[PDB]
Amino acid sequence: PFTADKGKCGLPEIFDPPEELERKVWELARLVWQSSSVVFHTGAGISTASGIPDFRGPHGVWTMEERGLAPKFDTTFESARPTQTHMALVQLERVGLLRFLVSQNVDGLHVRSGFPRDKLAELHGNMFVEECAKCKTQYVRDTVVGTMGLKATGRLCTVACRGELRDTILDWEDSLPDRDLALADEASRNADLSITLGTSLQIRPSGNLPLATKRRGGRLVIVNLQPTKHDRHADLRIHGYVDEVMTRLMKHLGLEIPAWDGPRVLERALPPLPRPPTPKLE
Amino acid sequence: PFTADKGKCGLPEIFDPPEELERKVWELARLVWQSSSVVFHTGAGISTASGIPDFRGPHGVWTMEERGLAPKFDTTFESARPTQTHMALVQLERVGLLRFLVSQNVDGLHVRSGFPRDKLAELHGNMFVEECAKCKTQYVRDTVVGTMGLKATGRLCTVACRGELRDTILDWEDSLPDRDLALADEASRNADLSITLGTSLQIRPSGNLPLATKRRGGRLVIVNLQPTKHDRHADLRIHGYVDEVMTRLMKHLGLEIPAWDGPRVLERALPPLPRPPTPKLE
Amino acid sequence: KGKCGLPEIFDPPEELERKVWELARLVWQSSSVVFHTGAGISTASGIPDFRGPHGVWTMEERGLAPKFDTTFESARPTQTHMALVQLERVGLLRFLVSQNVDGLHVRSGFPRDKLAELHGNMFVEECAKCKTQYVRDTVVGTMGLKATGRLCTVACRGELRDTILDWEDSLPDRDLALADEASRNADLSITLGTSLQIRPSGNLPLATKRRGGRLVIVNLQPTKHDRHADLRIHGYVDEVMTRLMKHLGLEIPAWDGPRVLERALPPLPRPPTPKLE
Amino acid sequence: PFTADKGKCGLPEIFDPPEELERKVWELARLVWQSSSVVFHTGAGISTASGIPDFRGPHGVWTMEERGLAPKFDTTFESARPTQTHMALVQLERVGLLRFLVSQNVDGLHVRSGFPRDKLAELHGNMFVEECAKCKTQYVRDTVVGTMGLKATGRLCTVACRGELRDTILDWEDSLPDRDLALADEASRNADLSITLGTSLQIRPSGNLPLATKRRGGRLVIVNLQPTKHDRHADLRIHGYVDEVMTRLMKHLGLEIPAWDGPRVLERALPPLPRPPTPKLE
Amino acid sequence: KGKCGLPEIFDPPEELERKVWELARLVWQSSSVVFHTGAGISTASGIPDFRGPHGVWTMEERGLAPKFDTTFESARPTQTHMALVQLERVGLLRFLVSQNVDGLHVRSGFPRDKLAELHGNMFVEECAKCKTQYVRDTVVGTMGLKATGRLCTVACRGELRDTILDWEDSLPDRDLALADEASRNADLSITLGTSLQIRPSGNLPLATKRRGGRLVIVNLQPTKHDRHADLRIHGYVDEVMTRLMKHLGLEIPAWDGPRVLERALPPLPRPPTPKLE
Amino acid sequence: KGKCGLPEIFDPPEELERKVWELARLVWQSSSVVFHTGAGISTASGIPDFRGPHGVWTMEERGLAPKFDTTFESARPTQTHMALVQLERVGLLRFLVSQNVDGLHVRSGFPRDKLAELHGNMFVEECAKCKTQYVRDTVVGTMGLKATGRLCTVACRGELRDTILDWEDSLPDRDLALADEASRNADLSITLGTSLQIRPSGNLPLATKRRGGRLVIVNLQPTKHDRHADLRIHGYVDEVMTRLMKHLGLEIPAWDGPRVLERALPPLPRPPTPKLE
Ligand SMILES: CCCNC(=O)[C@H](CNC(=O)Cn1cc(C(N)=O)c(=O)[nH]c1=O)NC(=O)CCc1nc(-c2cccnc2)no1
Ligand SMILES: CCCNC(=O)[C@H](CNC(=O)Cn1cc(C(N)=O)c(=O)[nH]c1=O)NC(=O)CCc1nc(-c2cccnc2)no1
Ligand SMILES: CCCNC(=O)[C@H](CNC(=O)Cn1cc(C(N)=O)c(=O)[nH]c1=O)NC(=O)CCc1nc(-c2cccnc2)no1
Ligand SMILES: Nc1ncnc2c1ncn2[C@@H]1O[C@H](COP(=O)(O)OP(=O)(O)OC[C@H]2O[C@H](O)[C@H](O)[C@@H]2O)[C@@H](O)[C@H]1O
Ligand SMILES: Nc1ncnc2c1ncn2[C@@H]1O[C@H](COP(=O)(O)OP(=O)(O)OC[C@H]2O[C@H](O)[C@H](O)[C@@H]2O)[C@@H](O)[C@H]1O
Ligand SMILES: Nc1ncnc2c1ncn2[C@@H]1O[C@H](COP(=O)(O)OP(=O)(O)OC[C@H]2O[C@H](O)[C@H](O)[C@@H]2O)[C@@H](O)[C@H]1O
Ligand SMILES: Nc1ncnc2c1ncn2[C@@H]1O[C@H](COP(=O)(O)OP(=O)(O)OC[C@H]2O[C@H](O)[C@H](O)[C@@H]2O)[C@@H](O)[C@H]1O
Ligand SMILES: Nc1ncnc2c1ncn2[C@@H]1O[C@H](COP(=O)(O)OP(=O)(O)OC[C@H]2O[C@H](O)[C@H](O)[C@@H]2O)[C@@H](O)[C@H]1O
Ligand SMILES: Nc1ncnc2c1ncn2[C@@H]1O[C@H](COP(=O)(O)OP(=O)(O)OC[C@H]2O[C@H](O)[C@H](O)[C@@H]2O)[C@@H](O)[C@H]1O
Ligand SMILES: [Zn+2]
Ligand SMILES: [Zn+2]
Ligand SMILES: [Zn+2]
Ligand SMILES: [Zn+2]
Ligand SMILES: [Zn+2]
Ligand SMILES: [Zn+2]
Repeated sequence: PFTADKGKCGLPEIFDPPEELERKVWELARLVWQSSSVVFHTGAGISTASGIPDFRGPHGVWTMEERGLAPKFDTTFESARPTQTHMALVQLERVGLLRFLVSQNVDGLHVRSGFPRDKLAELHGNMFVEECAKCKTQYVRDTVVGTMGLKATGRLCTVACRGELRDTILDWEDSLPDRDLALADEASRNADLSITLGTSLQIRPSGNLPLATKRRGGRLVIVNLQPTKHDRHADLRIHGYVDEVMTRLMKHLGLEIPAWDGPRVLERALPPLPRPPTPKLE
Repeated sequence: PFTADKGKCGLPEIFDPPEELERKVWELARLVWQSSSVVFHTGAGISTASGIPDFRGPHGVWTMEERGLAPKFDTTFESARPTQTHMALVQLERVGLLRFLVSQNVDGLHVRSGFPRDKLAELHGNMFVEECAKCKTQYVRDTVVGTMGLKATGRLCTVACRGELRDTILDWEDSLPDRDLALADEASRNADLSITLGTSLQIRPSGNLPLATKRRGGRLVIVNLQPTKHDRHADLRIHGYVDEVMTRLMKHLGLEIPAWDGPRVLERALPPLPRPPTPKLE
Repeated sequence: KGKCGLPEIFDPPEELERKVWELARLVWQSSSVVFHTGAGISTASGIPDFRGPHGVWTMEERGLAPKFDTTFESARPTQTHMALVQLERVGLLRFLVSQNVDGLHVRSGFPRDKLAELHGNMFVEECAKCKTQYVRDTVVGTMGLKATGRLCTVACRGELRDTILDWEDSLPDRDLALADEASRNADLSITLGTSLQIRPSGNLPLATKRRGGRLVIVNLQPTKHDRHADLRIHGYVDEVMTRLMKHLGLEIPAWDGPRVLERALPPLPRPPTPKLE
Repeated sequence: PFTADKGKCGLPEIFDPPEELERKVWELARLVWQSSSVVFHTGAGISTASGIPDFRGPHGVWTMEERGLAPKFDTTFESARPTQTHMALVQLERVGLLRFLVSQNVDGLHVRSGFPRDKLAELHGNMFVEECAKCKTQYVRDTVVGTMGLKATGRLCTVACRGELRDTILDWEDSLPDRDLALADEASRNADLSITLGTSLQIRPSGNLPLATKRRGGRLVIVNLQPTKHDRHADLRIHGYVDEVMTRLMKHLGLEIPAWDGPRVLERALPPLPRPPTPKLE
Repeated sequence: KGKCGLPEIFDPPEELERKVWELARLVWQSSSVVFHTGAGISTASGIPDFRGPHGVWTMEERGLAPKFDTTFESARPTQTHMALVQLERVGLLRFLVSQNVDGLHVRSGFPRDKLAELHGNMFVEECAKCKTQYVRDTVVGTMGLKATGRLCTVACRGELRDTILDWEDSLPDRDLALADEASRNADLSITLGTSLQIRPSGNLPLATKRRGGRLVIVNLQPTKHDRHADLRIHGYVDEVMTRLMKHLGLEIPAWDGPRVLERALPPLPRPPTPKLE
Repeated sequence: KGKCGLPEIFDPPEELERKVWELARLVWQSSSVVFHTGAGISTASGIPDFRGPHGVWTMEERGLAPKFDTTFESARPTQTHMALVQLERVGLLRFLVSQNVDGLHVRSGFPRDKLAELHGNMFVEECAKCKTQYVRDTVVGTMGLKATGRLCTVACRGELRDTILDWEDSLPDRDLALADEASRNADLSITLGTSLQIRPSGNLPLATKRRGGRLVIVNLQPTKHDRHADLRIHGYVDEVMTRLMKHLGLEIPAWDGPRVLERALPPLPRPPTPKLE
């Protein structure tokens, strides 16, 4: 609680100059085209552009705490809109270029974007999600569930059970949801391409899953404004804003970024849509 | 034919005053959110708003016959458009809030609305539908099949059979289609919420299926302008026009009522669409 | 209240089909088409008429009451309402003259500047003082040009009154002027679900005739002026408008729920016209 | 190469007069409505309207060669747009009226139209498609693969293999892809309706597959401006432009011809959409 | 009939790409862009040209006949036709001057008030008396300004005639006036699939030059005025218009089938312009 | 630079809800609504403000720097930006007065003829000579009305300059004229995320008051003119605009990416108005 190790907070930002930036995004486009199974890992940096502060950035929650100051929110969790990044991911899954999405984020935005829950692992929980301790049925609310740390929310299970509903936000000492972890791990191991977005990769085991991909010769790309724990393991490191990178990527892949219909929950991935043919690369 | 018992015809209409109306529709919204499996039962009252007279209402077919007068049609069966109600049901199935639809209606409008035939039981038949007596293959026509009472229509089966095509409109003495009945029954038993719309519930076994739900503690709601046979069994009775109720319900559920593309037949339910997250209710 | 509950007439299918082709000809050939509607175009949305078998008056005579299958608020525009919307959008409808108080033309999105609502609108109140109109989301509580108990809010605090004519009232000068002018300059007037029994409304169609203008009547029952029409189509207006739009190569557009459009928008692209003669 | 038999080139075109044309398209509409399984066979004539010359027509590749002249292209293969015909076929598959599509065309347009690859047999190959000689994984490029005759393209396999990529365009002496052929054959045999579009039916076994359908009493329709090898076997021969025929057909079937989103590849058929009810025919 | 069947020229890819970027520059920089089209923009819809390898004239000389892959009625607008539609919609096209009789610009939905059809339109007849135009759904049966056998229907019974110029006929005064005025005031004229060999049509582009206006020619073959152009792009017009719209950040819109739009609608939102120099 | 970093105020939910209903009343009742925006409406797209807790000035005082979560080029319009787009489209917004230099109103598709950008726009340069404006796809490289190093291309070769006011500069005469006129004639001014601390911009809202016009302020922090407002809503502008559009029965439209619309298009159909009193 007080003792919690919060890692390296407030490290200097790095910005690749424009031409290096454009050439790296081109290479990401190349890796994606070539890959059989692509897995995305996201953290708090993909939501900063919607007004939600991250943890370890210059104005992050833990950074600010270290300086005796406060983080700033520019939205509520209910009023937050998914970023261009979140919506690019929706599309990448729909056209079959994204196999699995692993997120450390609690902010509920991938769910709310309409990303399919069976291709998503929410490793640290979701603030809109409460779970029955008896039957394990989950409920995805339109408002944040008012507790954190796996506590009773005060509501009961309505399954055709009356079990005590509890939040899914892990405290420091709590181990990860086993189903989420087992599926993120399997996906990570079997991927031939793992792409990290807006995560410093400092938390175990979450930040370690992209390394699993480096097994059997998989490639690792890291998109992030600050250094990350596994920088030396990356085949490609892109230092820029994740929305600028993802919009350029989509442009290269010949994909529109889909409109957000408002908060909407999709349990199961729909059938894959058509996508553009692949370039001749070599 | 002449002997047929036509039940209680022409009973006085009941109208819940506005504030009671709005509070009951709110509670229906609450029951739907809470339910695992929701089954809808429809009858003739859901089509009166498209110009098709019902049977037992004040200007109903059997009511008018009793007074020596005639029912009035404001449309042909071919020219009838599905109501706001019919289209709300299309949407509820698409987003996964409706498990099954049971209808006593012959008017062909749920089919024509594009409601999926494998989630629909047409207990008393469909006027556009003719069936091979040999192979049992059904054909869904753009025009009413000119006979009633399971008679030869005059056309033959084209299955890659030459069997005699017959109508599917039950006469009084004819027992129900076994497949339709078996599936309506299963759905009704296993539901935890059954909602009746525009049916007096006077015909066996059709009107009795919503009671099956009251087994193992399922809830029964009845929407209807007139009294119904099972009024005392209802957890909730809403006395108002079904379009006013369904539009308000959709508003609360955060669902648009979809546009009608014209007459269109869907054999199999598509994959479920995203829907809004559920409120915290208790 | 006039002749009520007269027998319905139904053209056989082959005739029905011939006559709609003939109406399509007239539309294609005409420069200025005016449409006149009454209560028959709302009966397929659950709103009774006045003088049909089960109409308001026809039922009152027999001691019966008319039946509603909807509230005014929860009524949806018919396929006919929406076809007229499209007809105006692609420049094939010049003006629309309605007897109907039921609010549906307005709520369909039809432009108010190309519509005369000769007998009022249940959803519309007007300021006794500044004459400003308000289109409400529910029926204005009164009938017969009475105080609704609301006051104007323009920049007035005038007394707002319903727009619903009692038997003795003069028609809106503005609406009637515009509807007369349109009727007079049309080379084609088409009536849809009106018995044509009220003055002056029922007679506006005849003004088209005075100029060599054609006149089409579309009605289940006999109307006052059947003798003056070049074509009478006995059938359900929805059936007739649906076939006609098909011939015109026009889709019937989706309703986006209640919506108020004050001014006609620029005209949309339309199908090329057939060779006729 | 030089020896290759190129069949009957440059035969006179036949045009059915308008009223005969309209009556035949009506009968095609009738056969389609009646059929359980409909299989389409296409060749080069369905792409002439996009600026790609056919082989045996009056200005065909082989015809012109015979007269010592050159064919004319009005587009590149990359810049070619699918015809009204190609897009009608997309729609017919989507609404479930087309079971399978067999094509002799190499021009890549059915793929690019977004026609589902698992309902398509490309008997003579696709110019955008290259294939690994090791693992047999196919790649669908945005540009024509620069070789013909099953040669090494120069690129290698990227499967999570490094096998030599080769083109899929058959030379004269090369036998057909076995998977494509086996599936076209199965479909053809089991169909009760086979419709040929823009093919002279002169190549074995491709042009012979529509005859398979005449087994067990299947019907054969041939749409083509010139005579075809199997003219005498046809139940119906329509002599006119394939776009005029298909647009009229769609009009009768009550189907819109869908918009082309640009080049887009769909591996697996989506779930079937609603379609209009069938007329009463007899 | 002039020089026919001249060799085709194909710019290599890298050049091709450079030149389209250069055309995008000119569009972005220009205030008033006029487009001039002839038969080369319809060849990818199966309609032969006149003077290309397999053109009407080129084939007639050699004893061959041209080949159609479509009827006029069943022809669809090209990607080029539809890009011009979009170009006018977002305010990047001022006027369109076409030599083409094939009906496609009109049927694409292009606004008739921003188009001069200098040689006629196969689908259009006109009243000898009142000069009223009719855009039909099929080709008017005649050529050379003849009676079609139909009569006017305005409010006239005038004799309707095709609009298709024979060799000896003066061009529509109205269309030619407007096309000259546009050509003169443009700072950019772009020609698409025209050999520029007919007077006066072929010369209208040169009028842009007289003012400091730029001139771009886009054509597989040499044209009359290659010497006066600032940029010549040798390639297929579809390829060139597709890349160009991509640079402009414009989608090519779907065709809703044959549709007739008389007047340009208000302009749509367009992408912001790049920094150039 | 004025009072910076003042404490935030948060209305409790029930109050919050009451006050938005009250703002919906005012919109429905008003004939002419002007909206005034500053840096608070862009903070939810990752662009810092000036005087909030972590604002440009508030941070500079404390030795801190403001933080960007986006580039100007990669910033997307907020739900607020897009709601204003819709509000203007259905005729419920008369004019928009912004202090914001960030380009978002323009890039949202908002019509330039109904917007005063009082302090400039990072994407806009202007010709010193002919005064022609250019809306670029990237930020113009300079600030303070300097040469950008590009020259005009109208039909001019004038020196193009940024439009970004330094502290000492007079506001665009044109934009300020129009914004004053609008403010004066509005019966409702609504401020969104502006502390109202700069002259003359901050004071334009008060001009509405002088006529019996209402004034609403929507801001997390105290503003200069809280004492003159009829309603103060302390909350996040996105939350407030979303609830309000829901009450108005308006959808918030999708962004089609950066797009420049010079002139307001004809008004769209809107929901009928509730009965109020
Ligand atoms: C991305 C950082 C921004 N902050 C957040 O996203 C919130 C905390 N937010 C607030 O306290 C502020 N707050 C503000 C609101 C408003 N904006 O007005 C509102 O409505 N609700 C609210 O809670 N999330 C969390 O506190 C949980 C983070 C979490 N960590 C772990 C974990 C597991 C294993 C090891 N180490 C940590 N599992 O869950
Ligand atoms: C909802 C009531 C309105 N009437 C209807 O829907 C029609 C009967 N309609 C007409 O006779 C008038 N008619 C009018 C047309 C036009 N409107 O011009 C037209 O085209 N065809 C036509 O038939 N349906 C029926 O007659 C069948 C009702 C039925 N009952 C049973 C059943 C089973 C077990 C026990 N008890 C009864 N199974 O089927
Ligand atoms: C439909 C006829 C038009 N021509 C085509 O489609 C091209 C050949 N085209 C060109 O040589 C010209 N060319 C032009 C381009 C441009 N238009 O600028 C371009 O980009 N590429 C290009 O190759 N296709 C073929 O050459 C292969 C035909 C094929 N036949 C067989 C086969 C199998 C069994 C028995 N008998 C034959 N398997 O594949
Ligand atoms: N717009 C942006 N573009 C690119 N990178 C960005 C952007 N915004 C921020 N970043 C980078 O995004 C990175 C975010 O890193 P951290 O703040 O550690 O977030 P986590 O998800 O990895 O924290 C993991 C867990 O630790 C906590 O205890 C919670 O339990 C979390 O669930 C920074 O390096 C920024 O530079
Ligand atoms: N707009 C409306 N809103 C609400 N309720 C309505 C509305 N319109 C009518 N109702 C009510 O809707 C109810 C309709 O009840 P019945 O007329 O018995 O129809 P069924 O489907 O139950 O008849 C069953 C079978 O019996 C026949 O023999 C046939 O075989 C039928 O298939 C009334 O109580 C109305 O008050
Ligand atoms: N679906 C239908 N299709 C065709 N005709 C129809 C349909 N439904 C009804 N009809 C015919 O539609 C006709 C409707 O005739 P009337 O009832 O006199 O309505 P009005 O608008 O002309 O009455 C005028 C005023 O009278 C009052 O005082 C009020 O002030 C009214 O404003 C009938 O003949 C039906 O046969
Ligand atoms: N618009 C049109 N409408 C109708 N028919 C048309 C049209 N255009 C052309 N046709 C007819 O379309 C027909 C096309 O016949 P062929 O040219 O033999 O093409 P294939 O696909 O059968 O050649 C098979 C293989 O042979 C080669 O060696 C390759 O390997 C091919 O893959 C003609 O009869 C035209 O009259
Ligand atoms: N896809 C293509 N891409 C580019 N250029 C093309 C394409 N297809 C053809 N071309 C070129 O397009 C050019 C077309 O040149 P011409 O055939 O003279 O057509 P006109 O419209 O200029 O003839 C004017 C009048 O002449 C008659 O008397 C009629 O009255 C006509 O109205 C060729 O040079 C091709 O190289
Ligand atoms: N999401 C939000 N919701 C509501 N209020 C917000 C939000 N975010 C910030 N605020 C409030 O938004 C307010 C923003 O106030 P200021 O920072 O002065 O911006 P200006 O546009 O008024 O500054 C004017 C000029 O000053 C400079 O010199 C430049 O020239 C500017 O153009 C704060 O009070 C926050 O409480
Ligand atoms: Zn439980
Ligand atoms: Zn059978
Ligand atoms: Zn007043
Ligand atoms: Zn391989
Ligand atoms: Zn004339
Ligand atoms: Zn200048």
